[PDB]
Amino acid sequence: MRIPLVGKDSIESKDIGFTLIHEHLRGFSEAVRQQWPHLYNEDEEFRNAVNEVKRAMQFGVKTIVDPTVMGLGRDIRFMEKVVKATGINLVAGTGIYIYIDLPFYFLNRSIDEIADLFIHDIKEGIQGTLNKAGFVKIAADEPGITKDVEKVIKAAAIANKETKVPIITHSNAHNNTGLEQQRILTEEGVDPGKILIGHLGDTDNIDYIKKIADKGSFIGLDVDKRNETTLRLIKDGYSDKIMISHDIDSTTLIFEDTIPFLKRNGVNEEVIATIFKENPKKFFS
Amino acid sequence: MRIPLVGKDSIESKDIGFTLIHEHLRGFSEAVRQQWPHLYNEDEEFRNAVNEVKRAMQFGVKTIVDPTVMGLGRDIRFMEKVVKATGINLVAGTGIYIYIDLPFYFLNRSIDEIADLFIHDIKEGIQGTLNKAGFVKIAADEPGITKDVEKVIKAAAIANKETKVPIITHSNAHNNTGLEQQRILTEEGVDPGKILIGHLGDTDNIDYIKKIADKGSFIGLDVDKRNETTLRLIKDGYSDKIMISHDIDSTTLIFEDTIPFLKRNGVNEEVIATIFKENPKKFFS
Ligand SMILES: [Co+2]
Ligand SMILES: [Co+2]
Ligand SMILES: [Fe+3]
Ligand SMILES: [Fe+3]
Repeated sequence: MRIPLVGKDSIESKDIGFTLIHEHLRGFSEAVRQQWPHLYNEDEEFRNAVNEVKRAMQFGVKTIVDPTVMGLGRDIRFMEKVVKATGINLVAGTGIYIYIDLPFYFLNRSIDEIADLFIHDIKEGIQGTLNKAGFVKIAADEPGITKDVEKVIKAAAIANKETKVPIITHSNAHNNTGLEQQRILTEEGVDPGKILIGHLGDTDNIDYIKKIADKGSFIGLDVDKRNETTLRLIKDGYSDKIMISHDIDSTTLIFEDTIPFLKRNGVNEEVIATIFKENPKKFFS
Repeated sequence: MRIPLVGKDSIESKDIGFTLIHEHLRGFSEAVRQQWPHLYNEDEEFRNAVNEVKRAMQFGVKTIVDPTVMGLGRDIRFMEKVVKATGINLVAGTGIYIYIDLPFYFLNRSIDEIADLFIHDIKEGIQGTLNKAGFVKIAADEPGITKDVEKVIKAAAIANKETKVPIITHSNAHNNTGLEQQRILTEEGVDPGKILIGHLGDTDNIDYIKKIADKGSFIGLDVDKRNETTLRLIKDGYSDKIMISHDIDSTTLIFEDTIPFLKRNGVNEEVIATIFKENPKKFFS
């Protein structure tokens, strides 16, 4: 029992099985949903989430990792309801998703105070439940590594040091934020193999992608050009660093498009198993 | 019946009486409160809010204007509870409080779409209740008039044009954001006397303040130096543009400090009546 699951007992990382490493059941701006609820329909969101999870399970998915955190409208009680309706293994996370500055709350607060929020979610539970976080999610984009973005990165490293949970990032595939995320985390003492640098499948600069993977971190490739890059990377022997996902105010695309395209281009079932079973296993090990 | 009140029938602006034009019952970051509720105690916030309203009522306050909006954690149901417990006249508002960029929701959305949210709150009601907004609140600070800040300003003007409700702003007293807010609103066709440029009491550059007032807008002076500026402005004949308030993650300061200090420096009760009764009356007229 190493990985916490929403609405279930924890499981050993070795029993995670076929895993979708980056799927959002739902996403929204906390402030907009609180202030203008007329814009949203939770019943439709629920139905859509249940349907997508069921579709994934029909293709043999055992575990889904949902990296929705602050900024994207994480709601543990919604997640519970989805689990009860499907029986899926669902890993929730903690963290903060920002591109520029932190909410006003964080004005004049230390990196340690931010880290304590993450550790609270990991050790005590999320949003007043006993459902605990199994990873930390962070982001950077076009604005680059700002002061507040760097605070969040360093907070994530502190959380990892204390709890050992892995770190997932969102980066911009065109401005080296991904490489900077990796460097800052590793300088703080994070094991590179406990980092997934995501949203890279958007670039064709395979050298940039290979550089990240070479430094020991997983690369998130989350169409023909995207599949082309994916295949390119596979044939170059980067299967064991590749993690594929689909990633608001589908899941079948992997099974209806990506994997079919791969297999009819050589890649066997041992490669598919590596990307979807072995890679997640190591990440959470 | 022109001004909407939380939990009550609307009233004529002439019956507003002694008004505190800018008091926050409660404030918080929506995203932080949703994601880490352990940080907050709503029961303590409620008790504190009730106590402050009761203190104000003991000094003869009849109406309180609470400009908490998106970004600051507006909660109409909390506001209702306070009204039920005190019997205060409470004016709620709509709008958006940002310094740099808007939530992700607003990516690729028009000024008209933003305006429609404000108009929804004014015409239909707030957060799924029949409690309607009686003004629009906007902000700018150190970053100045950004692209998204300007969007919100122009949305506020559209709302005012359609519904006639007045506009309250937060500005930085040291970078001319207040003057720019006023200019942009007036160019869009907003009557200058339907604008309150706030958070000016922080500067001693009385010429800057006088410039705003001269252009026909109310000036929000929201200690000795602050009172000094206030007195300075009063003796220069700017009483009829002055609005005073106290303005998170007291109300008596006005009655225990400011007003006492004023009166023992000449200003009579007709000036006090102008600032706290006549100025609000015109603003909402
Ligand atoms: Co992302
Ligand atoms: Co303000
Ligand atoms: Fe994502
Ligand atoms: Fe305020």
